Amino acid sequence: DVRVRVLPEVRGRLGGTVELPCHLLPPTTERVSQVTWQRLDGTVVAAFHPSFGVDFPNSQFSKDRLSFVRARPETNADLRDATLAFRGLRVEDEGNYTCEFATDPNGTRRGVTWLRVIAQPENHAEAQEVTIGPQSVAVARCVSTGGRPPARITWISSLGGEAKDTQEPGIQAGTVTIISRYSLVPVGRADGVKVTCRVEHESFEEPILLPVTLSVRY
Ligand SMILES: *[C@@H]1O[C@H](CO[C@@H]2O[C@@H](C)[C@@H](O)[C@@H](O)[C@@H]2O)[C@@H](O[C@@H]2O[C@H](CO)[C@@H](O)[C@H](O)[C@H]2NC(C)=O)[C@H](O)[C@H]1NC(C)=O
Repeated sequence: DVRVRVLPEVRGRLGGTVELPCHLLPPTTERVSQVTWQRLDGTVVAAFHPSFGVDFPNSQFSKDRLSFVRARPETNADLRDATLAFRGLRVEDEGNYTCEFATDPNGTRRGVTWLRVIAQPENHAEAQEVTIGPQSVAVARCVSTGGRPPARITWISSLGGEAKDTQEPGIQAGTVTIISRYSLVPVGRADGVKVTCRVEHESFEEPILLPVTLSVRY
């Protein structure tokens, strides 16, 4: 809608807090019958009712966790801002939230914010010592654990290796782990060659560079 003002997407650290803005642009004279926030699955999260007052009907999104960012509404105008604050974000607070204003007698208007919960992963790379030999094996590995969304691992290498990585879910629901094994058939002129594991993830401004010096044996 035009009459309702929201952010198309919002981002908050897992366990952290977010504000979902919402306002009724056209500063008209028409009363706000009520305001309500619904997830797209149809779960009403928070609402200000006509004469009843402010409400938070679902168990999972209790009053202890959600609240309207502007809580002392004098007169209708005071209603034009339905900005909602989440504290203690869980993965399940993820969603497409619809901010809807009911106006009298018809009809209602509404905006949609995508609420995304982000989890910063833990990353590390180590070298695997290997003996020279005809089969390719993993000479180096990098692990990006507990990231949301999944991190992206690439490698910077002067050797002619294939990085083949695999994904498992992390210990935390919502989060995923990437294990990247860099393989090339261990030659000898690998030894001491600095190779970088590069992890990209939303929670970092720039890719993370993890240096590794390769070993080879005998
Ligand atoms: C949250 O919504 C965004 C935006 O998408 C709109 O409404 C959705 C319900 C759906 O109908 C989309 O087609 C609409 O664009 C979603 O972002 C899209 O995600 C889809 C997978 O459903 C993906 O293929 C598209 O590339 C995304 N669209 C755009 C324009 O980037 C997102 O998936 C929704 N998230 C959740 C958890 O529901």
